[PDB]
Parts: sequence; structure tokens; C-alpha cells
Amino acid sequence: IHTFDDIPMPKLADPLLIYTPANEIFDIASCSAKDIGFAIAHAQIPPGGGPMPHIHYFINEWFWTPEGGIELFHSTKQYPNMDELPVVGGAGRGDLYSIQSEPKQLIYSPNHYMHGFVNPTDKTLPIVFVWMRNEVAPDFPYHDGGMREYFQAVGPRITDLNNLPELTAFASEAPKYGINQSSYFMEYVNTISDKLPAQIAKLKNDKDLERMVEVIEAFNRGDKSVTCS
Amino acid sequence: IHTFDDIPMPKLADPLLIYTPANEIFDIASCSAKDIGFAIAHAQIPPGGGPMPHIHYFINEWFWTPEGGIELFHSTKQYPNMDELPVVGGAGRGDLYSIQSEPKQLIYSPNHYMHGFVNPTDKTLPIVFVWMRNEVAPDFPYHDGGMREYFQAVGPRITDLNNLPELTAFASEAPKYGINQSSYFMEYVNTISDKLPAQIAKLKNDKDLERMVEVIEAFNRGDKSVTCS
Ligand SMILES: [Cu+2]
Ligand SMILES: [Cu+2]
Ligand code: NA
Ligand code: NA
Repeated sequence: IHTFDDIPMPKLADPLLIYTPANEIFDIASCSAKDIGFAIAHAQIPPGGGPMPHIHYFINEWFWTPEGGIELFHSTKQYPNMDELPVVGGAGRGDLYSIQSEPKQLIYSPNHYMHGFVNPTDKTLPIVFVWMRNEVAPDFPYHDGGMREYFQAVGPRITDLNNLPELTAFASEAPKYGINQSSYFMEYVNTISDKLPAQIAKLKNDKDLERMVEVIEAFNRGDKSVTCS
Repeated sequence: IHTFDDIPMPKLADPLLIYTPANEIFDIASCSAKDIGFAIAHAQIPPGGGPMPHIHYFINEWFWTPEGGIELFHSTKQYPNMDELPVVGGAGRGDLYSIQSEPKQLIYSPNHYMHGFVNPTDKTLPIVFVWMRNEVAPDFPYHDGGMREYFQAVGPRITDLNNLPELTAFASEAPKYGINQSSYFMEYVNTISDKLPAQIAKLKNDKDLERMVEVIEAFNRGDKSVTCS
């Protein structure tokens, strides 16, 4: 299995912490360098937490599970046409394959794959996910993938992690960000199989991740040629 | 496939209509006759609605889908030991098989099977489910399976279907009723397969259903030897 040693978090003067109705905590940063734009969430995922199946059109994504435990779901089919939803009423629901993550495992998921994750354990677990802006849709406004704007719609800001705020979108807002997001687990899903296709297993893009880590570390060193916010 | 012509609803002077956070509407009645105790819900299930996977210990259940459409999930494994939850932390999650229901299809699910259902379509659909009290646990207080008491905990009463009430348990209350109820879809689930095992397909108990329909119809005729409430 593929592992990665560390994905650091950009340290912002005022972090963006988002709390969701699923009681997840997202610590989010957006960064840019001359050649690259991305966003990163360092997340705490309670039992049952995690995103329902969804498909990205404007970013490629990495998931990194420092303690394993998190179960990810991933298709072998790609869904290159955002206008064709994988639902009963239209194109058809898809088949997903589960991944039981291991400590420091790195899961790369390119655009157009259907994926999600859940914490199926009885204890809260960490996960990091990284969105790198791809080459699609020059008119899309968010050069980092829009992670900060997207998540601001799905729950309140945490001004105190010691005193969490009350709760009141995850699905309905999504297409504005080039995401087809399901609102219930079985909306886009025909089957779930625990037999992992080798082709999913092999997906990797360490090169771009290493570049984003360089940017993050440069930012944290005070380097003014990159920015995170 | 197995069908049934009609399962009538007992007409109560004051119906118990329950509204849930999933926006489902349950019209519930409890009945008894000398030989039998049961409860019945005539339900309206919006898109994405339906119960997450669960297992019963004190009732046997029937599902009847007048218009089809509803997708049901069902195990081949039975889970006879209520103390052993089918979770990551303990016994292990289970395999479920999907059923794409047809108009008037009758699905019989004995105690100890894991099951659930969802509306995967874009339109609200009807479903009827019937709980018949089994022979287990003489000290269990609810001679009809406790459907009315159980559902009263999961959402408010509808005093006007034209003006639905605001919303605020489905999982946490369940064991009091001999139900192990999952709070998220993948909590008890390892796989979902769309290849239906013949053994599930063959489950039936028309005899007991016919008896409950007799009771319901007798009640609706004014017959005082049976009661519904
Ligand atoms: Cu994603
Ligand atoms: Cu049930
Ligand atoms: Na690409
Ligand atoms: Na039995």
C-alpha cells in the first residue's frame, strides 16, 4: 500500500475552522504559488462522519489517513460528464469499492471518479484531504478549487473549539463548485464491494503532492513568493 | 416475484401520524385479536427516505410496495444474538442485497435478518410495513411490537398534514424495542450487492399476513372482538 510521511498544515493568523451537522471539524487553508493552486483540510472525523459519494470536475484530490481507520469508497468508472448524474432517474447509479485505510496511507483520486469516506469506528479519527485545481473550466472563479467558499455554506465557523456553535446545503451548493454531491448514501450507489480493483489501488500522483507540500512549508517558513489564506 | 393485492389501514378516531427529520410520514395503528398482536404503518417516503439498516428481535416484518420504486436491503445472514452488534468494533459488519421493488410486491423479513429500505427516486412513494409480535421475550412490554411508542420518540405528532410541524433518537432508542438500529448507512454494512440470493427471494408468510388483514377488516367493520388503537 502507498504511504506518505507527512502533509503539513499552513498556519494562518486566523484559521478557517468549519463545524458541520455531522459534527466534523475542518481546518482549511487555500494556497497559491506561481505554478499551482490548491486547498487543504486537516479534519477530525467523528464516528459516522465523512462525505457521501461525490464526483469532482475542477480538482484532483488526495486523502491521507495518519491513523488509518477511515474507510474510503471509490469507483473504477469515471463520470466525465457533469450533466449526467449517476442516479435512478438518469444515467444510472454506480459501483463503489471500499478501502480500509492504514496509518499514513495516501489515496489519490483524480477528477471524475466517484468517491467518499466514512469513519466506521467508535472513535474520532484524523484525515487530511487536498484539492489541487486542474486544467478544466478557465471561467471557474476559484483558482484553489473553492474549498473555503464551499464549506462556509455547509456549516458555521468555529470561533471557539472549546465551545462549539449550534448547527443551522452540502448537496445543493455543490455544483457551483464543479461537484456532484449526493445527499444520501445510496443516491449515486448501486453496489459496494470489498474487493478492491488493482487499477484504483495503483492511482498515484506524488509529484504534485510533493509540490504542494513544498509550497505549504515555504509559506510556514515566511517565504513571500507563496501565499496561503 | 411475490405480490399481495391490498393491505388495508385501520381507521382510528384519532390517527397517530408521525413526521420525521427525514420528512417521512407514518400513519400507525396497533391491533390485537385473541391469537395475534401487530402494528402497521402506512407510510409516505420522500426521495432519500427510509430506515437505515436494522435488525429486529421481537417482531417479524412485511414490506408492501403498492407502486414499487422503493429499494430494499436485506441480508442472507441472520444475527440471532442481540448482544453482538454487526460493527467494526465487535462482531463485524454484514453483507446486504438490494431489491428493486415492483408494484404490489410483498417482501417478508423474519426476525434477525438485517434490512432497510430507501426511496432512490425523485418522487415520493408509498410503502406499508407490518410488524407481527413473535414468541420471544415474554417480559417485553409491547404486545404489538411497540411501533407506536418507538416512533413517538423519533419525531413529532402531525396535528395538521397541511401544516407540518418543526423537527426537534431513531438509533439510540431502538434497543428498548428489541431493535439494533444503525445511525448511518455504512455502520452495519460491509457490502451491498445487486445479485439477489434465491433464499431471500423465497421468504414468505402469507398465512400470518392474511390473518392480520382479517383483523384489520373486522375492526373496520365495527367488530368488537378485535381492537385497533
Ligand atoms: Cu472529494
Ligand atoms: Cu424493520
Ligand atoms: Na487529468
Ligand atoms: Na421464527
